[PDB]
Amino acid sequence: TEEFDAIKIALASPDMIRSWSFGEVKKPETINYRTFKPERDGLFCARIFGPVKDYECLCGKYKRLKHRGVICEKCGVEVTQTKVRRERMGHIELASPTAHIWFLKSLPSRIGLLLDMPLRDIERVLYFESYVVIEGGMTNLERQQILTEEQYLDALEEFGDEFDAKMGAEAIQALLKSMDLEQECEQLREELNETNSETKRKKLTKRIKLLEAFVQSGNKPEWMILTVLPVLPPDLRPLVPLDGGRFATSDLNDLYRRVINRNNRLKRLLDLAAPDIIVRNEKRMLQEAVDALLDNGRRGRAITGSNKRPLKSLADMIKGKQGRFRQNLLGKRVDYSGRSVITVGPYLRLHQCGLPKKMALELFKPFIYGKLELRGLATTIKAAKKMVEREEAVVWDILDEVIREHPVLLNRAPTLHRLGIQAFEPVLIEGKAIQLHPLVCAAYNADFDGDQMAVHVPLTLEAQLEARALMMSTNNILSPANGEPIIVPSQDVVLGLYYMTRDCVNAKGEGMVLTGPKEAERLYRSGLASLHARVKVRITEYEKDANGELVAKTSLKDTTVGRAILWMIVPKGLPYSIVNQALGKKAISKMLNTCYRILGLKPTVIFADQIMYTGFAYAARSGASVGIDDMVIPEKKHEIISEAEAEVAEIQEQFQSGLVTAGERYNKVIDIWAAANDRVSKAMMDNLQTETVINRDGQEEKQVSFNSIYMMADSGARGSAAQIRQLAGMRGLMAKPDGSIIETPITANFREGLNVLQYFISTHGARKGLADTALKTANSGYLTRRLVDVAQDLVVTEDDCGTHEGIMMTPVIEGGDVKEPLRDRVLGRVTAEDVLKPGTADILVPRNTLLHEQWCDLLEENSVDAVKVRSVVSCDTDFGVCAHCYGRDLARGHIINKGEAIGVIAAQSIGEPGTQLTMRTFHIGGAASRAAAESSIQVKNKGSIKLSNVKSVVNSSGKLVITSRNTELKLIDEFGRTKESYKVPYGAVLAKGDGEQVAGGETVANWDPHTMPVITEVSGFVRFTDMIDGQTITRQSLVVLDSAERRPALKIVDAQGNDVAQYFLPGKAIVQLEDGVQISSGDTLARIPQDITGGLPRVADLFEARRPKEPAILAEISGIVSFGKETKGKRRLVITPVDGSDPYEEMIPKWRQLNVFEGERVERGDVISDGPEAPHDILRLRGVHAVTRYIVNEVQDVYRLQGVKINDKHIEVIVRQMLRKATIVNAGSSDFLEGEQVEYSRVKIANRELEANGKVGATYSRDLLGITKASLATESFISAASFQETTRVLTEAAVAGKRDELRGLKENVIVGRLIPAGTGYAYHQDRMRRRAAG
Amino acid sequence: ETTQTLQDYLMWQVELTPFTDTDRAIATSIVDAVDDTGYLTIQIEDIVDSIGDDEIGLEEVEAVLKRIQRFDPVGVAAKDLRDCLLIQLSQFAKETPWLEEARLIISDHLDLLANHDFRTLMRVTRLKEEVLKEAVNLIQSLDXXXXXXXXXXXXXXXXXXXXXXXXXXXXXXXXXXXSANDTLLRVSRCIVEQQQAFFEQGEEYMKPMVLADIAQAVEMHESTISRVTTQKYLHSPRGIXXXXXXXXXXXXXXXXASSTAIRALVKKLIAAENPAKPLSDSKLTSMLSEQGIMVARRTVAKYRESLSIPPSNQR
Amino acid sequence: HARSTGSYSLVTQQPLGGKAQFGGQRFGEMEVWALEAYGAAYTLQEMLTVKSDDVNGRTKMYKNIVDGNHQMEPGMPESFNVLLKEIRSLGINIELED
Amino acid sequence: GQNMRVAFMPWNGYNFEDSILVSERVVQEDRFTTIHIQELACVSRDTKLGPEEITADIPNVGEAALSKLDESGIVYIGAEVTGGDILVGKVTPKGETQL
Amino acid sequence: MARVTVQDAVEKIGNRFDLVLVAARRARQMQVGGKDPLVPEENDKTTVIALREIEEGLINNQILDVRERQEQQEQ
DNA sequence: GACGGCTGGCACGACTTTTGCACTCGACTAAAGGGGCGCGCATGCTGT
DNA sequence: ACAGCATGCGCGCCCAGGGCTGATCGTGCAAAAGTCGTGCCAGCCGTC
Repeated sequence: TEEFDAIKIALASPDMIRSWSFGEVKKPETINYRTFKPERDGLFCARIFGPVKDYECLCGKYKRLKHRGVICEKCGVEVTQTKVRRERMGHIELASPTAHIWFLKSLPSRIGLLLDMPLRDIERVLYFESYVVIEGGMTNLERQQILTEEQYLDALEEFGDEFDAKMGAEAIQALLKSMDLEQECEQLREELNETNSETKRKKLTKRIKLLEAFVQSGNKPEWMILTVLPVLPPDLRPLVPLDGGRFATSDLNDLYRRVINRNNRLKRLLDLAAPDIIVRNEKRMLQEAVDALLDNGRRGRAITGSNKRPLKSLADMIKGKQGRFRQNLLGKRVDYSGRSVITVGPYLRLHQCGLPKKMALELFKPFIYGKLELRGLATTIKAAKKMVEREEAVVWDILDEVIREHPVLLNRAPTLHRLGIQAFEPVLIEGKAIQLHPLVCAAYNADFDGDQMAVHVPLTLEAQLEARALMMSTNNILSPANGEPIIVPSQDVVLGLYYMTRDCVNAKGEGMVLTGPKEAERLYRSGLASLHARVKVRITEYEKDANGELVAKTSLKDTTVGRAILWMIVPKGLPYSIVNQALGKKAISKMLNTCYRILGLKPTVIFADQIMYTGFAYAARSGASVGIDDMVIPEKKHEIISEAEAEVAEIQEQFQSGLVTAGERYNKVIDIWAAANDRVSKAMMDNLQTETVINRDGQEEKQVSFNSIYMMADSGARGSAAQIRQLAGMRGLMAKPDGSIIETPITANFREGLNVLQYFISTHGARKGLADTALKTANSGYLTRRLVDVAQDLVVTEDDCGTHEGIMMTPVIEGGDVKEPLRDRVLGRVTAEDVLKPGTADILVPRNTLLHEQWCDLLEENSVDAVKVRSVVSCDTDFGVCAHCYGRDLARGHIINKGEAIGVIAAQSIGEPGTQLTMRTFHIGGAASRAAAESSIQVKNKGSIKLSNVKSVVNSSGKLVITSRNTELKLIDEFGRTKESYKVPYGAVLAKGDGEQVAGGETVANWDPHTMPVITEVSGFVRFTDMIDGQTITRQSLVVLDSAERRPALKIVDAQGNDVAQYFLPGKAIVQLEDGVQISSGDTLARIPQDITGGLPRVADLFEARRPKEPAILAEISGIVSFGKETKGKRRLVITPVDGSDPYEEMIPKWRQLNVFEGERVERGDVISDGPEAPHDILRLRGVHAVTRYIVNEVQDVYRLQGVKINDKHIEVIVRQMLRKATIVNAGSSDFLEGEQVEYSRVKIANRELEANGKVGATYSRDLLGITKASLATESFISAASFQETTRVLTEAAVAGKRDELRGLKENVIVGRLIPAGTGYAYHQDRMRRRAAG
Repeated sequence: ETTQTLQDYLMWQVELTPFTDTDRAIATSIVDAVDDTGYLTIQIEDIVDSIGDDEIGLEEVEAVLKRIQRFDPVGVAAKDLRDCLLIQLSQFAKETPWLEEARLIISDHLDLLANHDFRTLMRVTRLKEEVLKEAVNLIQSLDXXXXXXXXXXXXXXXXXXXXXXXXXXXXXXXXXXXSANDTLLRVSRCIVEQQQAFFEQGEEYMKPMVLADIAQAVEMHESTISRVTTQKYLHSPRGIXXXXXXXXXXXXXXXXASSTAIRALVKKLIAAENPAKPLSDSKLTSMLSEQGIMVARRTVAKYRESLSIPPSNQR
Repeated sequence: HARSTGSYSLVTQQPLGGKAQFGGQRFGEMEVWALEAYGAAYTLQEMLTVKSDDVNGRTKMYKNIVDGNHQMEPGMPESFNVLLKEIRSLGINIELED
Repeated sequence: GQNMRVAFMPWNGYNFEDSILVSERVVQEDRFTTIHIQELACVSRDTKLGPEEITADIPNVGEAALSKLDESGIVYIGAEVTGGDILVGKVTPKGETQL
Repeated sequence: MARVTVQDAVEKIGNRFDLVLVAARRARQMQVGGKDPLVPEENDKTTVIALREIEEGLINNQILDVRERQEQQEQ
């Protein structure tokens, strides 16, 4: 009846069952069917559960229930709780303590294991014959042994007296009763130290943790077998859906009366002193009876019934549907929603929606009843209804005051993000359709084809404020996953503003002065053109330059009529130059952007509304149409075609000569028709000029054409030049579901009819393109469920925890041109420690601050290449995030508050992008097919280059090559920031020597994949080796040896007269020279060469942390690696040397490439490459930071291909959610070598350093995995399995006794309560202080 | 349609009309006495004594019960059936062609003798011509008054069982409808076909049937024969009534019908009889003895007067 | 369709499945994820229980709307207690602590 | 279908995305007005309490609802039925109510 | 008086969660009864009147606490 | 106004019918108990 | 004295095979229950 903070599950006791409820039934007499009155004893009847109806009973006393806690005659008096039927249950009393079926063992099955003995033995002695010997001693036998009927007869014969053996579990209750848990646990630890067997480790840990769970739980293990058995309320049993339900036909009811019958038989036979086999058969068949009660099985098939019901009884029937399901979880009905078709209209300011009057009357019907009964016209509620269906004109006058300020919720069937649902103020409209505000086609993502829409009405009271605060659309102008302004104008608005601001030359009137300018009045008076001329006008302009003040001025400026008319809409002080240019969708989005940044929210929402109004107004009076004369046919295109085939007929002729194959001819044809497509495209762009022009002569381009196609494609409103290339000019190439492009493209366009072969081949592309949408949409919507499934448990807790260590933020860019600067990465968040200027002792920030446009401009005008930034992970805070590092609070701004839910926007934000990429990873190779000629490594922009991760190799030529595995190139922007950063191919041949730098030109590398450096750095003949068969069969000047099937490296020869450095193993090598042949430095000795992130199925591998095919080994501190040093006779490339203790050794089975040829003693963090790196070896060696930037930078590199932006915050939150469940290296208080929680480890370390003891708990190893094992690692058992079996979860929580502690989401959702997220969370705090007040 | 009915809906209507404390308590004490007819409040003294004194007089509960009688299905509870009729007349129209007054005269008293016939009462109410007949038409247009619940959308069809067909002047079973199941149904379709052959409905009633004959035919156990025909109902071309053609007697006479034609034809002979009100059981027993049925007149009078028969109260 | 309050069903005490017969549409866990994304609390509370699966909550809430109280009368109705009983049938216990 | 005069121009935002505007004269001219036909069927059965009859009397129904029903309980051809009205009734028996 | 943006009223004590609960418990007094508004009524519902009282600064958590102490002391 | 005859209602006895035990009685499901196949691995004889 | 390969053994997994339950199905019967007959007693009436 009060708030539920948390509970631990404990094992109930017979005294606890006698405590809770009370009842006595000695007879299976329920109800006489010719009476229908309460009867004596019995179950399923009104004899227990207090009164049968309301509060009353038929006894002859205690009918008013003035006393409680006893039974009267045929009706239970005790209530002591509440309600009527569902109240206190009652129980039955078994003579011999028995049953449970799945008590000790959960299959498995901790009990029957903790005691220490096989499960087959206990399962065998509970049933059938075999007995357990107890009260042993004085002989060699022990109580742990088991006996059989033959061993029982011979046992009582030989051992004689003091021998006790029982059929039931009473012998188990005494044997378990004589057990001492503390001394047993001590012996299990003493045996845990001595025994090194791995199989013994897990058993001892399980037994110890069990026994401890019994120590702190306070539950007696003997309570597992219950004497008193309670019964459930009969009406809570769901009846069979087929035909009608009956409580007497209940599947468990027959089993209940069956257990009552076997109980009466047991009492009669025990009181009758029946033979032993009889009463013991009664005990065993009673055990089978309760076996039938709880389960349908584990004893075999116990099912009974009239139709032989399958048994989804107590085992499977808890909360129905094999688990906790029915509450929440999809298909419950909404109760006061509606649905209709949406229609657009040019009104209803951003918060409102058109609501049909027929739909509004029924939804607000109860408010109609209330206000009709209130305002004084009414008699009864049924006559008020009569007035409702008679629909007087006064009823709608009531409804007008009903709706008013009480908005309503809108819902689509899909919701891909938070903003998918919004609330709006209803406005009564005539029609059968609902009207929605035009400005947002984005958040709903659906245009109007006639789609159907849902409308939900919350009422409560505070649901109104909750609707007008965190929901109404005017409150959120930004997207939670970006921060870029949504609700950008489009469609008619862009065309109207483009036609409005446009400039004209040489029209009627000009050369005049207008103030204000007052020109708009004339525009309606004609005698002028809105796009005609630029005329000196005096404009007044405000500004914020004075702090807290507005500095004005009025100047004479040149502009066009439409622009100065639009200047009236500018809200008090935006700069004038923003409307002084032709306005496209770009300048519109920048206009609303700068308006929202400068002037805030309330000015820019009404500003956007008015820009909408004038947009559809002047777009309405624009009067633009399409036509056959608007589309022009290029006159040079007929030549471009004739020039194309004249070339093709030549190339095809080469096929007749046999000098050109089909591949070369193919590529040449594709290049010819591609260049022809470019040429006809340029001819189209030059043709669209000078078509519909204003009256004028001469000049050059004559006021660039006003035709609709150039305004649509050029203005960016709806179309674009890409489809204009298909409308005018050629059609280009086509897509066949093959992978080879046809050699006869379509040379015509939609101006003329297409041949049956052109339209016939043109269908294959669409046919191959129609089936992708739903197929990819399936998984695209499937990933979100798993992302929410892992990410739902994180919530906001503290204000500022504070810390020092954090993530170092440095700008990173993709290959070629610059992608993102340091601005967007450092924007917002928190800056740890200090960031110095390029001069010493000068700090930019005193300690830390939330970075906004001003501080970002301070970082822009100054030089800082490294910004220390805080984040999740680090600055770890107990039970959630500190709510400081997470700041910048996307789609809002402030220092981030408390109570929000984290991971729900992080999940939907990552899974919200639809479909997939354009190409699949690097495997398709669409940018470049194989290698044309060379990789072409050179720089472009000015500034010096710096070679990163290079190792010099002596060459005879002035240029020096590099044998390093990974190589980078740095360029100078201003202070040395990265401009062009590209990955240099492994072992690239540099045309520019090392130690030399140049800015621009002079290509510094040449790379072809026929080679890879192995060269003698000194002149003289090749090192002498032995040539033997079996090593010459390797696959890519005779080859000598190969280290794979065993290029083995040997001491370099430093002289031509004497035979006398280190070479890494690529894994595949062919010797290109012969021993004893003169070779010189810089000349080829042996040269020959031997996951892939991106794509959504690969993204699932990024979060799920799949193991790659070829792993990448990493190197630790010390060690010696040169040329397979310390390598054993077998399994080459194993590192022996001690080198400062730390016996670091790695086992490589000789078929894999070598780490490095140099460096000698190495350290932790050195990259030996050897393929794609696994996150486990990175987390184990590099740290958590390299895993964070690993996953984050890879996923970002995946999403950057489509241009979509996702901030690093959410991905970092997922990485933090994947850092759970880390293991400790050394023993803690009491434990060894197992898994644990990072939170509990941190708390136990706080208790380690808190008071006295030097070491309690020790260092740990961080574990990762993800998305699967981390989701099943939840410590709360109520939310542990919404999927897995319920029995094992309730067994672990029952024996362990773990608290609920209620931190999470699905906890308080599934169990139900006000959720500890958002406003309700504050409620949860608002009570605690009250609880702290007394 | 799986909807709440009776004191659930009625009590839900009681909760709407605001009742502070006592009106709600005595209200809930009234609503439980409603029956399927709805106008039976039984004894008011039981509702008063069930309160257990402590004031709450009869005058306070009278207005509460009157408020219960004003609910949605017009007349509710009250007593004597002469009350709810007044409420039906009060809320009906309130503007009528002199129907209100005469409605209060007829509904007030004298309605007991006016239901069978008017006659001399036509001079008592002073009405004449079509005014009295139209008033009686209004009384016939009024209403059981309640019984608006139920909402019985579905009927639970018998769906037959086994079937028969009449050939050339003979009726034979067929067991038409829809290996151990085929033979298991072939046994019932067999013994049922022979039972339909020995028993013909024929003309007028049915031939007497004795379970010993059907049990002697196939040597089947009569317990299993009559046990299946009790639950299941054999559906023939006419009628529904399978166990009725199984259980009978030996009629205790050599010149004869069984209890089926004894009680059936007994009520048929009592159907046309008593030119005014003879109500003579001994005469019907003599008529049964004239046919040779050997009636002791003790069983014919008691068994014939049962099963909806007006006898012997028809006297 | 635009229903308001129609007839209900005996099983789970939920309104009928589809329109014309007056269906109660659908409310999914994805919209639950939306309201939880807003941090919405009382709206989620009313949509899940009182307005959907609560039986007597329709009578109390309805009387609050007719009289103009507009109060939820907070607490945990229905399924919590039924869960206490279905779990209580098993030999393990549930309590209430602060 | 039916061809009509079509104009190409954005007008006051009334055509937005895929939407369309039409005139009132189109509605006045009956153009593309649609007709539909439905079917309702009643069934009579023989229950365990005996056969079912049809109408000729109904309890708990006023005369205004039965005024549109012809003798035998069938509606007049051409009559206008709106909403929850009644077409062809029927009756199922009960018993032991005469005590 | 319609409220287009609630941010101006949230700026008083920034939460954006607390305005719903504080303005809700403030709306309970005028909603149910036994209280009078401190702002002249526009005939609009008390739902917006709550936000307008929060915007005028006359009502907050501390003010409702002091008024609660006054009601407990007067009783 | 008292009494005997007539008749209806009711309790009891006899007839008939049908239910728990008591021992059946021969043509399936698919889930579980056993066995063979194959694979992994540990031991040891041996050639280097 | 150390390393390789052949052999033998233990165990996991899949396939095949038998055996209780299931599907019925039977119903004999002594007795218990339902129903009908039947005699008895009390209530109602007519005329002496």
